[PDB]
Amino acid sequence: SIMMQIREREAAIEAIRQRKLKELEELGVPEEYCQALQKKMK
Amino acid sequence: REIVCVQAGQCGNQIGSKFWEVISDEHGVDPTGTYQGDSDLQLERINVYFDEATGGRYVPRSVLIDLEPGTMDSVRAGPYGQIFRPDNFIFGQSGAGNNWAKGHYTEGAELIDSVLDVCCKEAESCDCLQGFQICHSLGGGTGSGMGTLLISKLREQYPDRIMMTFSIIPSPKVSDTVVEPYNTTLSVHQLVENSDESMCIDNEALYDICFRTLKLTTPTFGDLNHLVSAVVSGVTCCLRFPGQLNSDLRKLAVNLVPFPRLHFFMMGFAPLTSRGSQQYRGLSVPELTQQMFDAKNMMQAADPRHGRYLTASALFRGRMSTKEVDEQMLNVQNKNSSYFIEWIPNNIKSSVCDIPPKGLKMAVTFIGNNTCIQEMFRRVGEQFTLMFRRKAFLHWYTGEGMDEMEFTEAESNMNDLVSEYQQYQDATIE
Amino acid sequence: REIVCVQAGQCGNQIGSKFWEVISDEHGVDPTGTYQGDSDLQLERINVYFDEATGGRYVPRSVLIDLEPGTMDSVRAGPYGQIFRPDNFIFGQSGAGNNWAKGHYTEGAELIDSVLDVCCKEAESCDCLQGFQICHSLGGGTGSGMGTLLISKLREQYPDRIMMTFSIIPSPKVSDTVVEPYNTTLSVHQLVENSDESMCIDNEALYDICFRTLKLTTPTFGDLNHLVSAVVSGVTCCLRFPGQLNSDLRKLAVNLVPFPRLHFFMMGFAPLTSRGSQQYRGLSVPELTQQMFDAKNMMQAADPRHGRYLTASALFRGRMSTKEVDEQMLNVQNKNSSYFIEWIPNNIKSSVCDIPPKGLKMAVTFIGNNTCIQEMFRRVGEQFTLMFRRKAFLHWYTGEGMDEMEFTEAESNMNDLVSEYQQYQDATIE
Amino acid sequence: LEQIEEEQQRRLNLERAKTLLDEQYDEVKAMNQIVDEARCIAVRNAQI
Amino acid sequence: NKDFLPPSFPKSINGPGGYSGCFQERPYEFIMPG
Amino acid sequence: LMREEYHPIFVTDSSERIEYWYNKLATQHQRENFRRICKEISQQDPERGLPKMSALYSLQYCICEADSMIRHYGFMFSVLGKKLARLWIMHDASHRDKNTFTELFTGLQTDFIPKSVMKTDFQPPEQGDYEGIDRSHFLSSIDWFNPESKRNLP
Amino acid sequence: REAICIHIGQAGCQVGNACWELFCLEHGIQPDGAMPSDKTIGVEDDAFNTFFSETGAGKHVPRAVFLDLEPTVVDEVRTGTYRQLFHPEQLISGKEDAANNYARGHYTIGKEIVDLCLDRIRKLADNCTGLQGFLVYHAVGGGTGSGLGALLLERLSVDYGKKSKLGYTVYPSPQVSTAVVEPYNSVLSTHSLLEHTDVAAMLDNEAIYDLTRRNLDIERPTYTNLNRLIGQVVSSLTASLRFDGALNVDLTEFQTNLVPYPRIHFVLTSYAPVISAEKAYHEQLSVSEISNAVFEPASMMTKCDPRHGKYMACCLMYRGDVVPKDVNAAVATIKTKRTIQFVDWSPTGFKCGINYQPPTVVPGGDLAKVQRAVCMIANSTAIAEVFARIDHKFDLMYSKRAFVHWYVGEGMEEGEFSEAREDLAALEKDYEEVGAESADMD
Ligand SMILES: Nc1nc2c(ncn2[C@@H]2O[C@H](COP(=O)(O)OP(=O)(O)OP(=O)(O)O)[C@@H](O)[C@H]2O)c(=O)[nH]1
Ligand SMILES: Nc1nc2c(ncn2[C@@H]2O[C@H](COP(=O)(O)OP(=O)(O)O)[C@@H](O)[C@H]2O)c(=O)[nH]1
Ligand SMILES: Nc1nc2c(ncn2[C@@H]2O[C@H](COP(=O)(O)OP(=O)(O)O)[C@@H](O)[C@H]2O)c(=O)[nH]1
Ligand SMILES: [Mg+2]
Repeated sequence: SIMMQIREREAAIEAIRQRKLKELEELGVPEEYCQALQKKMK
Repeated sequence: REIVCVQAGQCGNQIGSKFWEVISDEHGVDPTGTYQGDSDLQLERINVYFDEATGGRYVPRSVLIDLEPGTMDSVRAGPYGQIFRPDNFIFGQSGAGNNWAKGHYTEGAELIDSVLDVCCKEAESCDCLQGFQICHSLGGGTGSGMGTLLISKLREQYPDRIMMTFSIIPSPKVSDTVVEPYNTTLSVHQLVENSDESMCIDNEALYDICFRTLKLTTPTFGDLNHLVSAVVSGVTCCLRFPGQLNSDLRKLAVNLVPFPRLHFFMMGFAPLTSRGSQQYRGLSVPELTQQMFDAKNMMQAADPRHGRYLTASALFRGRMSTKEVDEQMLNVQNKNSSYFIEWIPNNIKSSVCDIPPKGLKMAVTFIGNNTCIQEMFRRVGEQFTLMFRRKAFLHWYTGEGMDEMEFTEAESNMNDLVSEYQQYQDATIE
Repeated sequence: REIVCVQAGQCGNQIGSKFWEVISDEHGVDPTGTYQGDSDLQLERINVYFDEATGGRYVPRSVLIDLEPGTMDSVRAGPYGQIFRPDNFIFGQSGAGNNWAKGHYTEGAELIDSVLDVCCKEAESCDCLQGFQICHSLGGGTGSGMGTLLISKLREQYPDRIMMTFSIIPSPKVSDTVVEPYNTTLSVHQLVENSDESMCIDNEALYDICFRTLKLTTPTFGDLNHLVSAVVSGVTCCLRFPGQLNSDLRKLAVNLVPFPRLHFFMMGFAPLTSRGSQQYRGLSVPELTQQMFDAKNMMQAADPRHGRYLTASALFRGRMSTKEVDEQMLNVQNKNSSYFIEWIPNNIKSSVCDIPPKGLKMAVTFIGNNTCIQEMFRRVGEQFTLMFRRKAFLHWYTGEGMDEMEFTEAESNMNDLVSEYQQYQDATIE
Repeated sequence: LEQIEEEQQRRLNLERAKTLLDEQYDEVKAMNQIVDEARCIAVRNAQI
Repeated sequence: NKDFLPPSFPKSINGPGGYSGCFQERPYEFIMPG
Repeated sequence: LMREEYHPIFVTDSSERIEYWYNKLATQHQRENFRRICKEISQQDPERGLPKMSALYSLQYCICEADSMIRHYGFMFSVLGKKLARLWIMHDASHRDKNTFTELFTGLQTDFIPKSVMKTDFQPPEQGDYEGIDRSHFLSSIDWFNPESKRNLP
Repeated sequence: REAICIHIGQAGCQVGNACWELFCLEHGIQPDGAMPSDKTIGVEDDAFNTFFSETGAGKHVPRAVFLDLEPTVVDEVRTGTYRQLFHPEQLISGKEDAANNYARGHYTIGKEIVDLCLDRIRKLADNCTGLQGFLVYHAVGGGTGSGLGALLLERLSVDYGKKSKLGYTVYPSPQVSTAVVEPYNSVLSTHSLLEHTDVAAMLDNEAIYDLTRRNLDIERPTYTNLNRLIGQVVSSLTASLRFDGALNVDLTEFQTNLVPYPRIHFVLTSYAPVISAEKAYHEQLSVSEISNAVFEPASMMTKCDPRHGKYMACCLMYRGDVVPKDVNAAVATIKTKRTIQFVDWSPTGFKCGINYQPPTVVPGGDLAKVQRAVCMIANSTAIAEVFARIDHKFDLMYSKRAFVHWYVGEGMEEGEFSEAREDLAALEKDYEEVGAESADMD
């Protein structure tokens, strides 16, 4: 059961990954810095 | 068996927001107020901390008081803030100025009637009232002045009930406020007469808890207030869940307090351990007791090794055997016998509760009455004596109206408290 | 068992328009006069306030009097104005000038015969006549003078019936009229001899009701007159609907007035609460009883904490247990026993009526007989004595024709009323 | 329609509370740090 | 000097039978022989 | 897996629990063994006879083992499924097969919801086994007012 | 025939839960109060009558009351599995606990609830025709058990008079301890219990823990095991009322035979075939081995060593397939031993009982199934050491008035502490005089 819980937590982290990257693009970070930043986010 | 909570000042309101988050989580109440729990055991004692609204909703039995609305607006803006009853928010229009005498005498008497009307209205609705629970700092302005004012009024109006306080106290290394010794000394003077039991926590000790035990890289006040909210919700757990050996705030007081002035206690919470390490060690009673008594895990700067235990209490949550609890408390008392006061044959009370907090197999909270608390009072009295001979900042308080004899009385009474602790520490049967 | 209403002056005519709107709405009478209700319970007591005109129609048993038709034209232009009988509007050609002597003696004696002729024509048509009901202000000119004139004439002509008045009285902080103390003193002098029951309301207390309890941003006179119409229509509810414990105006008088001069009462209506707060607290008989005695919810500036209750009455509308009523009245009498006059063994009467006002599940109106009313009379008598020693505006009244001894008689009667309240407040069995 | 309004009000309130609670963890604090840095560098570039 | 205390809520039933919320709080009085 | 043909072997309203456990937290090796074991009991003889062995002690051991296992892990099994699993345990199951069956169904059954210590296997309602009670030693109070009562019968 | 059970406080209610579970399973009453209906009629039965009464539709209800000051444990009983067995009036609950204060139980809070309890007990005693005693279960270490137990036994003793009262009592263990104020409550309890009880059986949790570790193979025991063992003991003593046997034993012969002088009424308890299921199938369990077992201190359920004292009387209860001649041969062999000593004034040291019903097996239980068992109750001077050590702990606390302000605040004079402690001192002096061998002319 503990393994199931941590897997779901990691999935939630991926979801907030996508949401935060989209929000950051919405604010208006310049494209080259945004690309380098999202590359170092992995 | 229901408690009424009061949260006063910035520290009290901030800790309170996390406390009511923890309690709402424990009873499965959605932040909209709808019950969404998954066992009847959650519902059957919801009355203890919540009042019932009609359709879905539950409302939390708490009064919020502050002198500037900034904090109140912050808690209302928080994720659970809507649950609080709007008529229960009481605030003024100008600050305490970090001054005890202004906060106690000028705006205190102006606001105090409106807080008592709400507190009495909430108390008199209960079918049987258990003690009050108050969170505040002693070093502040509204915390010290309005907390002790309200404590005195509730002790006048309900002298047969229990009065319980949680209190934050100044660190030994760095001050957050310049005038901390005056506010602390006057507030402890008020508490030792008025209060029944007062708990003290040092923020420096919480930082050391976080860094050594939890190893957080970048802790925030949310973490410190989560640790505090966890223990606060834990002490009352046996009041509000079934168990093999029930306990009660009054039952704690009768077993913990040997003499009525000796009611200041130390705190710790045991199953703190990082999520990475938890895979390497299963929970068991020897592990919990060994971690539980390690001074690394105790939430005050004073260390037990300089004093002796008069009494202690341990409240266990989880499904566990009584044999291991009893024999561990015997072995620990026998092996470290010089640190336990010898004219009491067994210093530790145990209690066992069936329902642990979610995601931990077991937990214990520890309550300790130890004489090493005397060094804190001595240090505060020293700093007070340095400030008082020269009236270093005294004109603010005297301009509000206090006579200096109040300051000399409070110093003398605290010094006598230190003497009483020292005499009982070195007493012997002869 | 039918009541006849009289509305006099601007305040009386305005409150009356809202009263007859509320009553006509409660019985489902269209503003054309056609019955459109949906239960027989509405029809079976319609006679109490309405007379029947031919082919279906109902007409409301009210007499309208004013000295300048401006108000009459405003009420006639209103949404329900058409219902009123044309022959029932009586008006002159010049105003009262806010002068009691003018309103009583010069235009009063000129018009008064036509009002008595209409009231007698309406009264002699009834098969059995119950008391009269009058709405007016005491601070005005035509309201005070002609209201008390008409009261004296009706008490001469119908001494065996009941005389009931609802009356608006001057605020302690701001006057609406400069000569208020004279008009108030002379009118209260007339009422205390002539009246059987008189109701008093402070506009300042209704404003504080609106702002503190209802939190209205921009209240208007329609709201004030709705609160008044709510209490007014509540007092008569047991006259006109079935219930578990019926009550009557005479039954109210017999239980409320211990001695014949002490007949001035305070009013309140309980389920007042803002639309935002209503989600946090459900309606129940304990909640209504707890709110009902809170001085925040009382419609006079005097607060119960400065006096003692001689007697009180509560009329409940709604489906509810007698058990809850009994324990609420016992608990309030036992816990606050020092604020209740000790030589009366039970000060509160209860009554229960089946039919609540529309859109509320239940409601109660509260009537209280409290000695703190003496502070109002002392204040008015003080201001009267200050003005009279200096002849501040007396030439207007003397030019109309009043003898100066009337003012000294009225002052003496107020001083004796204050003395009687003060003696009964501090009386003891010995 | 009152039921629909009540349900949608609960849905919005619950979603707002949920997204307010999710920033109390510790990964999100470091990610706030890194977005501030990205912001700090970009504004600095414009200043030159 | 005693502030006004508004009335309290009715007491709930602790169990079937008993004098928790009745009118008469005291159950009865035991009578010693004699 | 085959959802349609597996209704009567299990209880009526447990399909969602089986689906949730199989999809979400079932390990790969665990689900391999799960479908293998489900297949191997699902084909058992509904009326297979008792095993025959040269030792009566071994026969008693096998029968009591099957009875204990079925009375234990049959929290959500049906009567036909219980019978088939009992026959498989006595006849076809090996040591590792029994261990794997227990490993699967201990996680399949459980719920991990906290419950009070008295209700936790201290005071459960016992099954129907009151037959066979030795009733020859209880006292009998004879009735003097009715000589034909069942009480007076020796 | 009939007996009435009174359960007080937390330990007494939980032991009651274990007892009534066991008594139900032995008679065969289903938890809804009925009996199976598919069996042959045969002939009717009456053994339940000692513990149950029937209404007439054949539902069963038990002769018990449950008394507690906190709601939680009785509400747990109300919501559990046996909800329909008990009459709801029988489950009596107060509002708030006695907080380890004898004064709180006795003067302030128990005084309100006690008259309802007495009215319920009266209602039970009126529905009887051969009542032959009260059984009481309580612990003397806690506040409500001490205070309300004393008050209720005093009232019962005035109202019912001569009727016998037998107590099963959990005393504070000599070094395992659970609360600080245990000595005060135990002394003050013992003062009331001295006057108003006919036999008191003493139990210590440390002994049952030792027995479950050494004899049973349980690494992590909990209160349910101990409470079920106590229930088995009570079932063994009350079996003599309920089943056929060679030598029956009514509850009044215990009281007449075990107590030599009116203050000397505290007895030791032990149980012989405490054995695990895996050992039980490797061994026969004949009479002489279990008779030898009940006298070994490894068999006792109270933490005292009888080798430091002298026995005054022993009562041995055998149940199951036992023959009187074999019990006689065993008891004569025990009597021969030199490390077993009787006071020289007690020549006929033994009482025997022989019952045919073997001990019952509980589905979740930890005892093995055995064809025979023996249970022993004995009166011995070694018990004087337990009171002396409790009194010593009292002297340690009372020398500095360590906690007295709670008791004085809740309504009790300080003098009452000294009176009770002096009465227990007199009990030690009584145990010194009664225990002195013979006498002299000078
Ligand atoms: N054998 C056994 N002993 C118990 C049990 N529960 C508590 N005890 C013991 O009894 C003593 C505590 O007494 P309690 O029954 O908790 O006291 P109480 O009757 O609840 O009195 P209050 O605390 O005022 O409510 C300690 O010595 C415990 O070890 C139990 O379930 N079984
Ligand atoms: N644990 C905790 N302590 C706090 C918090 N905020 C302030 N403090 C402490 O409280 C003291 C300041 O008191 P304060 O609340 O400002 O007093 P007030 O001005 O009367 O409200 C200092 O010791 C701070 O370190 C908080 O959120 N959590
Ligand atoms: N509550 C209420 N009070 C009113 C209303 N109209 C006037 N008043 C009050 O009555 C007093 C004035 O009396 P008024 O009716 O003008 O006397 P009149 O000139 O003789 O008719 C003042 O205190 C006003 O505030 C109204 O519609 N509602
Ligand atoms: Mg208890």
